[PDB]
Amino acid sequence: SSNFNQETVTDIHHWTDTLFSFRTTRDPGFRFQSGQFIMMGLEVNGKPLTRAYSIASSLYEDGLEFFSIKVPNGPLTSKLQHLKKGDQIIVSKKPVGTLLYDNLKPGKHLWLLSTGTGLAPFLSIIRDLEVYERFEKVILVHGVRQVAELAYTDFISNELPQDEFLGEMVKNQLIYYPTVTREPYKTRGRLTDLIRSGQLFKDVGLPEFNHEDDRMMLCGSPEMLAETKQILEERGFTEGSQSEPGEFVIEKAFVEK
Ligand SMILES: Cc1cc2nc3c(=O)[nH]c(=O)nc-3n(C[C@H](O)[C@H](O)[C@H](O)COP(=O)(O)OP(=O)(O)OC[C@H]3O[C@@H](n4cnc5c(N)ncnc54)[C@H](O)[C@@H]3O)c2cc1C
Repeated sequence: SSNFNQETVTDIHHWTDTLFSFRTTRDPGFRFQSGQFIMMGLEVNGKPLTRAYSIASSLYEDGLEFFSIKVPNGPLTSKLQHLKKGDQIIVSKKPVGTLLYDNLKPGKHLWLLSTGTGLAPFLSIIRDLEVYERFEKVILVHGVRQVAELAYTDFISNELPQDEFLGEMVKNQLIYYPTVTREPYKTRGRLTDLIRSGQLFKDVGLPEFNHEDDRMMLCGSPEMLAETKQILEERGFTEGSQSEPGEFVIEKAFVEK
């Protein structure tokens, strides 16, 4: 420790028995780029117990936010799930990751394709002025299994458009496309199935992906990332990196341990 900032919990919200969000203080020195992750967790017997977490908060916010799984036997989240306001967490000081605008070639459309907690980095990006300066449209796809897992659905649809700074850009440029596999909902099925049938493009009112206009960031389950990568690679889209801008970038929302 002392390669960590101590932050205090300010707010906690449980979406379901497996998903919760919380907000903390943010150190004055803590700088990041929208889409980056850090190591977050708890001081346990005077040593760090930390996991990779996407920063879900805006870089414009005087606070941090995390959108977290709750795993009953998971070493970190078995404890993290019981957090209360005024509890302390630790956050590493060196943000990293691939979900960055400069890893993509300039374009017209940015598709943020997520499952489950993979929404987290995109909650930072849709609350960044810079994404709306760079992209005419931002399409946020969030795929989940149950309606109650659509964390932030009322925030994104109703509260974000009234944001005093970003409200008008979100109204004009953000298209939010939630989908639910295992419960009745206006939009059903896996985002991979919705690309393959063309229903994604019909429903959001934009053309089929093309090499000129469309860029993607992928953050989701190992199955969704493998299937969506193959879809995009076989259509002739290239994976970006710091060393060579591309049309799409990938980050694991988690690893099957
Ligand atoms: C780059 C990166 C970014 C990440 N960002 C986040 C984030 O923003 N929010 C988040 O909750 N986790 C995130 N994770 C996963 C995270 O690092 C931990 O795995 C998670 O905190 C649970 O840790 P644990 O010690 O309780 O259980 P672990 O021992 O890490 O995992 C136990 C099992 O739970 C499942 N699991 C773990 N994380 C998830 C998850 N997010 N969704 C579904 N199943 C999961 C897997 O089946 C895993 O095999 C990220 C991982 C990576 C590699």
